Amino acid sequence: KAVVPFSEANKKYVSSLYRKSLRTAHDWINKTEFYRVKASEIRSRFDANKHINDPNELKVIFKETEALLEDYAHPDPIIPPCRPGGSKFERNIPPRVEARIPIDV
Amino acid sequence: GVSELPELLSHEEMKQNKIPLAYRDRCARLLVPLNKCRKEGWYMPWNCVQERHDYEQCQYLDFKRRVKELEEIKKQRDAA
Amino acid sequence: GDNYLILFVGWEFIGVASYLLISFWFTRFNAVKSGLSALLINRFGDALLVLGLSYLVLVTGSVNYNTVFALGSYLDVNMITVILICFLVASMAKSAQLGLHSWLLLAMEGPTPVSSLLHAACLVIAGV
Amino acid sequence: GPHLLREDASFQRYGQLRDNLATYWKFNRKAARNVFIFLVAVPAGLGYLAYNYEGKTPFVGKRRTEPIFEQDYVPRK
Amino acid sequence: DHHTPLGPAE
Amino acid sequence: AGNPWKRRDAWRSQGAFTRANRFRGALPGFFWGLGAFGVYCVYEK
Amino acid sequence: HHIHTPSYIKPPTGGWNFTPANWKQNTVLVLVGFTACCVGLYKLGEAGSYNPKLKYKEEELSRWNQSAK
Amino acid sequence: FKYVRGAIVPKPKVHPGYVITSKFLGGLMWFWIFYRAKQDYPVWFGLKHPWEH
Amino acid sequence: MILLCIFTPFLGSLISGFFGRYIGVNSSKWIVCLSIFVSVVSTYILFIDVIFNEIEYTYNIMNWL
Amino acid sequence: KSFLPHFIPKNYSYGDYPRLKPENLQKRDPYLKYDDQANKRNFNEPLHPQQDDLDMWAPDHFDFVQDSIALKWFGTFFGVLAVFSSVIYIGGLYPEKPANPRNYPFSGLAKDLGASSEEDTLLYAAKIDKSI
Amino acid sequence: SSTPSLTKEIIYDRIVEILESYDNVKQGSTISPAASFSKDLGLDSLDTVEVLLELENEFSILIPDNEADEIKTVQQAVDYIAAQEDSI
Amino acid sequence: YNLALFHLICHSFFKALLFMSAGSVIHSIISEYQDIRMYGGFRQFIPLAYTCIFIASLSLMAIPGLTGFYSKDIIIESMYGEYTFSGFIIYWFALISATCTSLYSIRLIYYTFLNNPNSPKYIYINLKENDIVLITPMIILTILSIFGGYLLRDIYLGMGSPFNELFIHPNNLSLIETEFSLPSILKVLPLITGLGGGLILLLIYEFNYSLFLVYNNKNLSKLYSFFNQKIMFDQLLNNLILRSGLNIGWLLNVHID
Ligand SMILES: CCCCCCCCCCCC(=O)OC[C@H](COP(=O)(O)OCC[N+](C)(C)C)OC(=O)CCCCCCCCCCC
Repeated sequence: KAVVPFSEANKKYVSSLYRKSLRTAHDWINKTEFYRVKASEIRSRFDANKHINDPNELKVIFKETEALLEDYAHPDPIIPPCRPGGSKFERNIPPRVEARIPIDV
Repeated sequence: GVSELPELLSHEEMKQNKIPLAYRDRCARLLVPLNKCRKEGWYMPWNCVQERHDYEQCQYLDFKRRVKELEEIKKQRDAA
Repeated sequence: GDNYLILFVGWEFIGVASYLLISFWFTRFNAVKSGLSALLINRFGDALLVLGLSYLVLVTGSVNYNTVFALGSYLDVNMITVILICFLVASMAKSAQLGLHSWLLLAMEGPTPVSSLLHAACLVIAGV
Repeated sequence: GPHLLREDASFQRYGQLRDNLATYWKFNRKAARNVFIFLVAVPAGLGYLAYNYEGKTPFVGKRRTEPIFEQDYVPRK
Repeated sequence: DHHTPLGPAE
Repeated sequence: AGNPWKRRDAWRSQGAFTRANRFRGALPGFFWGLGAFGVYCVYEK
Repeated sequence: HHIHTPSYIKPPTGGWNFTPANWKQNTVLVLVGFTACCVGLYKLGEAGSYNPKLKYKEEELSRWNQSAK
Repeated sequence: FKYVRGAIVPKPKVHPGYVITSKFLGGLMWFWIFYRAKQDYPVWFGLKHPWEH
Repeated sequence: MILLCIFTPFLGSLISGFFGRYIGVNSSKWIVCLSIFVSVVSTYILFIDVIFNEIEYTYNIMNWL
Repeated sequence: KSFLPHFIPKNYSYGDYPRLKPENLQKRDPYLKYDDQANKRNFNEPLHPQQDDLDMWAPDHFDFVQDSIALKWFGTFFGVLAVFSSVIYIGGLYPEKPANPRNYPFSGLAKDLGASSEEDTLLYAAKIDKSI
Repeated sequence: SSTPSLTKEIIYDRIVEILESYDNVKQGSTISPAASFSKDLGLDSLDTVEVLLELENEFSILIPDNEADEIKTVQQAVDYIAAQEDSI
Repeated sequence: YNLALFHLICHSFFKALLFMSAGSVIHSIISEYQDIRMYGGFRQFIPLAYTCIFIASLSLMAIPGLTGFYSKDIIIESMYGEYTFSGFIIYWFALISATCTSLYSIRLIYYTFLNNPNSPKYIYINLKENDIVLITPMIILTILSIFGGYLLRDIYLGMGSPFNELFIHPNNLSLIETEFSLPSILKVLPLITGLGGGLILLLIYEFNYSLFLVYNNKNLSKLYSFFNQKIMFDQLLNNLILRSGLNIGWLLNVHID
């Protein structure tokens, strides 16, 4: 679908793209003081393109952004233990609560 | 206080002492007291210190004999 | 065990118990597929270990340690090589040597006490 | 009984198809290639290994008639 | 606490 | 602005997490080993 | 805590933090049972085991080699 | 319990049993390393044979 | 002594396997730990006899094949 | 970015069975709700003819890089460890033996190594100590 | 004993510290449970992302996009953290 | 064989300790993370867990005087004591593994214990040691990781010690040329590279961490990714061997049955 800047569906696409940018920075950079420098550099690059009207510019930028995010993706991201993909995910799931149906077998 | 290699053990004395095959060599005479001392002392590092040092030095002399042989072998190989 | 068949009984049930320990949290999809991965790679090693035992019966007529080890010097080199190549493949699977080492890191899906036991004085040392 | 299984139409369609793959099988070039490999090529390979070494492996109590270790050492220099 | 209740006698 | 979380990240390098405190005691009982060894050397004499 | 559905799921191992009310009574019986035939293992083992290196004298083995020669 | 905002984390108040046990095991290791090194530094590093007392 | 070293952990497996429902969580863990410890003390006793005294043990239960 | 596993047909024809693009269910977003959360499947979703190769129970599909790149990197690694081995062998950079290898009396312990008589000496003998 | 549970009093305390330590919040801007990000605290879209990524890191969770876009007030954030079985 | 059996016994002591002390840290952190990138500054809060890891790592690193030193140093030197082509190649492989052992041990210790805190502040106020039942086996194994190798060395490694179960052919005895013919530089070469290399690695983390932002360099990122994905072996096994193994069954099912 075409991109309409300043729309609600554009404030969710850029926001998610910014999340994946910062998470990828966090996976690669494991020191908090070093992460803040990279986190601000990423944000300033978002601020530069913040005021753009032409969708024909945004789609060129949006396609390029995913090229960088996919290229810089960490092969081993950081996942919380109980989240999907974590070390404790689906461990000791409580059983389903439902009355047993008796059968004659 | 081992200066040179001891007298070689006979075949029968090697069988009587159940010496390992790989250690039936020039120093098998010094191995018999050491394995006898090792068993009595539970192989502890502090028990049979002197008997162990004597046998280690014997293998050092057997090694240095084999160092001399290879130099001798090379001389025949170089000059042939 | 006094012979190789008794060793193979322990060899298999180590893989059986490792399968149940790695997949102990069986509601976790990762632990379930990791227990299968450890079992199948080791069962690949078991298939080679069985062949080595069949060849041992063919050449020596026995699996007892006392019989087989007395004949080691007098047996054909090729027969000796075939038996121990089969033993080498089985050793790689359990000891996680290169080629059959993929299950070893999947075995971390089990509880840490399993890891402390399997990887220290157990299954990983069976091949040695 | 009480229908203890929640029947899924897509499961039933998928399962019914997997049982009835024979209906749609065509003996085309792709099928012929796999038939030749599995029923002619591979059996021939095992066929020639079985009769090549039929009675050619007297491995019962096979003896060693040749030394394993070298007697003399020759340096490389 | 956990205070895990005890089940029926077995 | 510059480092908006600067006040939030301050605790990560202060208190117990200064460069001195983090590496202090990194060798557990090192001087106790030297002290007991020193007692052994002097008592042997 | 949670719901373990213990009304009908009673596996031999217990099913989600199962400790019966009379666990002290049963534990003593099992400890007696474990101890009783743990001695039975010891009594059997001492009778049945043997030293395979002392069953035949070295003089008996020399005759075997010559006779089989 | 109550959470204190902005307060930094000071050096922890680790129970004395945990600290002393940790320093006894660590001191036991360092003592053994120094004790073994003193009598075996020549033997270890090939600067003297074990029988050359 | 040899039968104690080998089969005592197997009895601990059975007790926590089939009698875990009857002795509860707490006592099941410790009785299994008891069975392994018996194998520990038996093994150490056998270690002295074998390594330090050159004694071999062999128990032949029955024929398999 | 994300690619399908191998041996997945691009088309099929099984009568009236619905034709759909193969979706590897292992890659589905795990933060969505499903009627079958573990399998990431909603009720009555049509199944591909080879869905068993494209679901949770199929072997995990690693797709960080293409297979050829992973196979190229895999060969590149072990190629270095073979060039390192081959440089030393051809050049002969490994050290020579500092001593003549161990030899033993009694014709190299021939009798102790299962030799019957003089015809089978070198068959069983270890290295012979020529210096008595 | 482990951490003594996680009640809404603690969750709110650990959220206020985030907003108090985030200088991008507009001057004034009393931090209240009903305070919003855009209006009360003057946070735009990208700054809202930074706050919620510090939120997920504080309680050691990962926030989906479908649910981060619906978190627009402090109270909604507090209710969300309490609605997560693995927030610590 | 005698060296292998001895190193087998010693490894079971300090490697079980390392797994036990790893599970101690994982339980202690209330988030129950297992990623060292989410650790940092743990040394003070759990000093007993750090001591067990520290001693076990030093035992693993074959630090002189410890149990790993009496079993691992001799094995590495025996590769050079073979004086064959294969022995010389494998000596360097063993030497690098010995050096890499120090490297990944220091890296694991730095990230978990000596790094600046990466976890939330709430984690560190709740970070406490576990009970005495967890601690007791670790202490018992800790002592075995200090002395045990020295006591048992003469049983398995002593020259002429009778172990007829492990048969060594007389042509293959190399324990003596291993013990007498190696240069003194090689006697300490594994110790220098591990200790010297480990210190250099530790300095970079604390003072010059900008070198480890490998996402910058594309070649470093590909070299980092290759090893982090384990030589791409798991991908090759699943995507090629297992996929084609199941596809053969499908082809047999479709085109034959
Ligand atoms: C050498 C031969 C050894 C023989 C004795 C070994 C101990 C026997 C244990 C029996 C009790 C048990 O494990 O089965 C019962 C337990 C029950 O699970 P729970 O822990 O009570 O939790 C209850 C909560 N559920 C209901 C969610 C699980 O397991 C199961 O149904 C789990 C499924 C796997 C079956 C395991 C069978 C193992 C057999 C070994 C095959 C060789």
